[PDB]
Amino acid sequence: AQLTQSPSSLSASVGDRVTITCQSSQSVYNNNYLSWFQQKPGKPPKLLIYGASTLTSGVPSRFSGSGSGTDFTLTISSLQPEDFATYYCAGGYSGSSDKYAFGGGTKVEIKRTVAAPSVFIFPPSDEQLKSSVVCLLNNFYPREAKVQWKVDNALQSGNSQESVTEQDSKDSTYSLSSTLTSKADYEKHKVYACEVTHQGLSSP
Amino acid sequence: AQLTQSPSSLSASVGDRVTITCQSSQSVYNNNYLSWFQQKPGKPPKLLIYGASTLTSGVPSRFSGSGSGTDFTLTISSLQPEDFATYYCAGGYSGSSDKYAFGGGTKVEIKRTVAAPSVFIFPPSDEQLKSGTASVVCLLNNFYPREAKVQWKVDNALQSGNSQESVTEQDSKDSTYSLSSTLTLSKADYEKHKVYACEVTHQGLSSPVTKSFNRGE
Amino acid sequence: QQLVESGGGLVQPGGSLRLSCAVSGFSLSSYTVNWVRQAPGKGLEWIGYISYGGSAYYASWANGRFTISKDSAKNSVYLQMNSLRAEDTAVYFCARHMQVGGAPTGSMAAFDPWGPGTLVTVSSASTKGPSVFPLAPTAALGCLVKDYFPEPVTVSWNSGALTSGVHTFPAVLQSSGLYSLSSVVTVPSSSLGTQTYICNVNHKPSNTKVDKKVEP
Amino acid sequence: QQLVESGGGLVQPGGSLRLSCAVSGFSLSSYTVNWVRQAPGKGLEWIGYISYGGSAYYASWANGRFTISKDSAKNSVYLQMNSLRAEDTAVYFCARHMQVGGAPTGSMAAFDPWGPGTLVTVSSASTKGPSVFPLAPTAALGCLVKDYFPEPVTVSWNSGALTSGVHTFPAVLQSSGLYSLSSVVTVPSSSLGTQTYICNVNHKPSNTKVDKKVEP
Amino acid sequence: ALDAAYCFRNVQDNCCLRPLYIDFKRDLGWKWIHEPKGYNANFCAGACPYLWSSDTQHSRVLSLYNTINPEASASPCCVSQDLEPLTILYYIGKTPKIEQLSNMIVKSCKCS
Amino acid sequence: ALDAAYCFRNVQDNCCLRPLYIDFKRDLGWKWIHEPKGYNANFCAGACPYWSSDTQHSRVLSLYNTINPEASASPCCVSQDLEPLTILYYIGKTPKIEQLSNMIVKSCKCS
Repeated sequence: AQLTQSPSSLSASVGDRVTITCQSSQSVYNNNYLSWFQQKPGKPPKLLIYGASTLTSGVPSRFSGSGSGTDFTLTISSLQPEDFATYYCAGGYSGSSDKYAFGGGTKVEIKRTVAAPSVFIFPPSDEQLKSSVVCLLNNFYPREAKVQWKVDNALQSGNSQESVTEQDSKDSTYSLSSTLTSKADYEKHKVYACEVTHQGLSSP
Repeated sequence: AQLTQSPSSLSASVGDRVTITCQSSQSVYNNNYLSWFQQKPGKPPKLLIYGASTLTSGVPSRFSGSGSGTDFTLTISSLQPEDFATYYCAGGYSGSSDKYAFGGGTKVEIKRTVAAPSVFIFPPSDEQLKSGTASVVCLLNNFYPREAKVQWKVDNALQSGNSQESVTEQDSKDSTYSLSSTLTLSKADYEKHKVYACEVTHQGLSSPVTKSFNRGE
Repeated sequence: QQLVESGGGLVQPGGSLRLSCAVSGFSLSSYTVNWVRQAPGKGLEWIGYISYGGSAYYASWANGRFTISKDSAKNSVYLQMNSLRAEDTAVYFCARHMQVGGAPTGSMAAFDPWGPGTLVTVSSASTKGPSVFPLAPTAALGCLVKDYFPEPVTVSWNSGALTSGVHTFPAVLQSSGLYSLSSVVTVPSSSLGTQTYICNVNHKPSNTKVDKKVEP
Repeated sequence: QQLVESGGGLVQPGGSLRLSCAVSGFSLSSYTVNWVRQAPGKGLEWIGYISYGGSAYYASWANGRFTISKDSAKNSVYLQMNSLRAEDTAVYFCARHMQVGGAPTGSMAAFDPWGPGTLVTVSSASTKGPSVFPLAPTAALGCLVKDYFPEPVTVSWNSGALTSGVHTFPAVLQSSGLYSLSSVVTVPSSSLGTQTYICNVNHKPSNTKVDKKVEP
Repeated sequence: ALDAAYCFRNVQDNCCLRPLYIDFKRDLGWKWIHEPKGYNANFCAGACPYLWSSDTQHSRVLSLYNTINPEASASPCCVSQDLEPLTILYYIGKTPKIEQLSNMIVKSCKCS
Repeated sequence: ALDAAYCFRNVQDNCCLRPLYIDFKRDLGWKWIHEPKGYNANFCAGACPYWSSDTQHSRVLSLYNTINPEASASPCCVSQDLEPLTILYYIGKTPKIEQLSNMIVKSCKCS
């Protein structure tokens, strides 16, 4: 027995109401052995709702479980900034294998008034040189940005590494970082600058 | 529950009879639960005798065990160079812990006519020179007894604290040894010196034997 | 009521590993314990449980690769996996059942409490360790933690006593085969120098604990 | 009637190891299987066993740090040790009781067959592969395996065709904390050029398999 | 003795009687019972250390043997000893009828 | 039925009877039996997978563990039917001969 979750990803606004549907290939024992879990990144799953509809004490009422047999939904009522998370359903079964089974997850991302990245250039230490410079965009929305480096007025599609935060639980803002690392070519070059094509900002 | 076998070490001549003893802190279960095993280096032990006296298939009639209660003996009527090995004894016991136990060992080494070492001396290869360090190897091949002195001399001057030796376990067939003395130097300190000599003193040599070379063949 | 996982690290492809959940506030003869894993950036996956009554059941895809066991005197439950393929790189949690077993009413597929997770890296590979170079200057600064293996690596900032503006980035797998990350902090444009802005990276699979001073 | 232990190798103190012993040619429900271990250069010590009837007994000093167990369906016997120590560095042997158990006559403290053993090193040091250098000139030659940890290395000559006249020395621990070893061979003054000679060295822990070729 | 009288009030990890309730309909599919909807079958589980539970002559001799002989045989595990029937009520038509199922309740455990 | 006839024929790793002879003086310290000197006592041992359904309880548990998501006990290979053994002793200078009950195990069950 497997069980499928919809939708895989979704974005909504503070105050809005969201529905996630779990759906079981095979009936779950007693028709109500289905639970729902919150998972923040880098944490264990929190338990929201057991028995398809009961709410864990101290878990807030804006979460509600409905459904039975094979179709279940979780409903978040007044979406919060601290409700960004990935959301999983577990179900219990009969048989001598796969007594329990999770769903694929649903990442819920909060929608935000478009915001401006605070951009920062950082040059290397006299620590690493005796054997790399970074561009950092801080506290912005939406997530998507395009970064192009320059050293002595040459772009280069060579330092293909960037990484971005996970939505902050109070602002739903972000933070991207792009890497400029082989000291061979670095030694001569002198002027280092960054320019970022975002939307919350008029021109790069 | 502990076993103690004497002696610890032993050398004897081909054809001689040798006997080993095991001593038990308490009686073994049914007064005859004691085996003997023979281990040659790097291989697992080989059970020879069980039930204190019963021999096993594959095992010459030269070995024989006897004894009972707490006092046991293993006996090789007529030693042979294949027999170089550590011989262990094993006992079984009552109690709810320490069901079996091994004694400490008896290393048996074979004695033979002396034989002078064939000495060779290898210089550091081209590969290693292309790094930090260099290694000079002196090889004494096929010799008895283990007593042998190896001294390095560079431009005739004697070295100390920068070499190390390792010697092979006795040969199962001829009962000889082999030693390898490796001297370790820094490529810089290697270059400064010209004559690299390995001086071997062994009792099968009337006078010491020197083998040497010069960097750049 | 707590569950602390341990036993985890890097392991050679094809080898074996045994992890141990240390259970504290409850008795293992009333509560089942489950093992669920999740690959990096993937969903959770129920591998199986050891029940209050001593029965172990497994997911259908386990195929006898995993064995779950318990000891109530030792207060622990064990997940023993052998023949580790690359796939099985993941975080592993032990999760308790919410309710005692054998009661007229069940647990309703509910797991509670959970364990923090322990990462398990299946790879040939070779433990390395992170170098730590600063990134110096309301303004902001950062530390860069470069070339280490395997995951993961902590970063605090001034003895973890500063918790504002910190954004420890996801780790990224360089072209070499190692990992690197950065962590930056916004801070008032003034008083840098009056306060001592310090980051305390800490890798564990190599027992590294750098405390890299960062100033102008 | 054959046993092969596996799962040995490098693990640091306090950690846990599970060694396994694959059995074949006899049934784990008829024969009691023991674990014997040997410190480098010291005598054999009996850890304990798992009996034909399924009962685990240990030696006094194990103090519950080792659990010996079996799985008859997977054909194997397990010895797992927690919180490992340096004095636990040893070759670990899988030794079978000689006779089937329960009959009027027992095994009489006899063990046979035995397994090749597998080396367990406990240390904080990191696996380094070996540098392989040529020892080149009836005359002799060989190979210098240098700088490697932990043990062992397998040095064979020309795929094991050349066997008579070889001496693989015991490894020596250098002051650097790595080991060194040489292996040598004696050949006719005719053969140099008639045949060529190359050593196959194999340092399993770094999966280093080298074939070097000797020459004047 | 390893009965409900002792094991359900006291916390123990050694071999004891363990509570277990079995709903006929949902936990067995035994739709043919009208009453009761389920029942307390229980089970036996936990460790068997030194002198915890005696069994027959044979258990005593096995444990003595296992101590006195170097090659111990089998080690004991936790099982039922005293079972008890359960009377259930079903219907043919509107007609009630009573059957006593034997050995349905575990009332005590042992080590064997 | 896991009795002496089935289990000895085919040495199985699943639950079974298993032969174990026992000498009174040598293995239990019972010096007072004049005769016999030992006897095949036997024991029960082997894997029990998901049940020997002799007694309705073990059936109920076997099934419960299938249909319920949270299974209960696991089975275990244990003695089932025990038969006495006839001894002989003379602590009293005259021949005695009792039957010693529950000394041999003749069958085994998973339970």
